[PDB]
Amino acid sequence: LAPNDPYYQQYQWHLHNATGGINAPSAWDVSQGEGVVVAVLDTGILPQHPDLVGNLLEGYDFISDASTSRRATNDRVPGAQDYGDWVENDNECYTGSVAEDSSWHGTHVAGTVAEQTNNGVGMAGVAHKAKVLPVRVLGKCGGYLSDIADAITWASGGTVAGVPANANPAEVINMSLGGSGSCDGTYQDAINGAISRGTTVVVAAGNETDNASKYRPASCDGVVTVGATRITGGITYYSNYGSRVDLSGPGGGGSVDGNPGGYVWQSGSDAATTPESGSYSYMGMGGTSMASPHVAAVAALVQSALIAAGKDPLAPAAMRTLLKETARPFPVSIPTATPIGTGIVDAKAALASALE
Ligand SMILES: [Ca+2]
Repeated sequence: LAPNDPYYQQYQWHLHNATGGINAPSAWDVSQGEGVVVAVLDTGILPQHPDLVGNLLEGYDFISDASTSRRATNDRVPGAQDYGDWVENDNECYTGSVAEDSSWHGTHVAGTVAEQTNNGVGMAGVAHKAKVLPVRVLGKCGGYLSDIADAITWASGGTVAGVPANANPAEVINMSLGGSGSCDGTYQDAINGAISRGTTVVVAAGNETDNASKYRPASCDGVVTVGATRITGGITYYSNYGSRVDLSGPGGGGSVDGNPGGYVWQSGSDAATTPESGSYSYMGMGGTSMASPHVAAVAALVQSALIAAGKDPLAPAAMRTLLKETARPFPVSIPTATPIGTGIVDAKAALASALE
């Protein structure tokens, strides 16, 4: 499939480039992810973005700190509206942090997952007939572990005290987020719970050019940990690495690869603070955050394909095995000391193998 989205051809190398893309055109001949729900645990969403409308569920906001959520209270609430995660001043977050504009990360990630495709608008998305369940866990200066852990439980269809039952438990959770520290019990238990419900958990390796083993949830057991490659198909300058990294997706190499080839391009906003300060747009961003959802979306294409052919969905371990075994080996050598998994997720190869 060569969709008619106006910016797809020039911008979305991560979907269709022969060395650095994930082989989406071919995959899309088989599956677009219809009937599957992917929970995006992130900054929230811009639910009326015209290139996302129709592929979103209401979702929920798990941030239990008014100052982080930018909401009026510490309650968790239905919906996942991103209030904006800007930080106005250096050091507000921790010793040495730099002021930044709102990321709209969750809207960008949600785009990679299921941006409306072949709709004559904007960009394309990978599992563009799936639905995104946005689960807002990140706000100003990031998020709280306890919020993220409950979000995992709920997204996967487990019970959380004080939140209504999730009517739409997700086949796949994407966590484009990370922080220092080997995985704990709190994190590990939530993740184990999701796995036990049949949910594949896909996470970003992190962007510290360091060993993923030192970060969470990258270093958690049972997850698909995703490194980042460039348009060249080689490791990005920032990607984390090490034996925990299962495979890579296109994360974008940044400025060395220029514009557009250095960045992953999806739905977002140019708003510097509140949604209202800007307008709907398409943003180029680079990170293991951008790599993860390519992999998460491929998982969704696979589940969808199976369910369509009467087949059973893969269990989490089988999904990870399939994703790793079918990854395209890197077209540029990866240094021995910085392994980033078996290859670059290959949407078509994953599908072919699952449907054998
Ligand atoms: Ca579109």
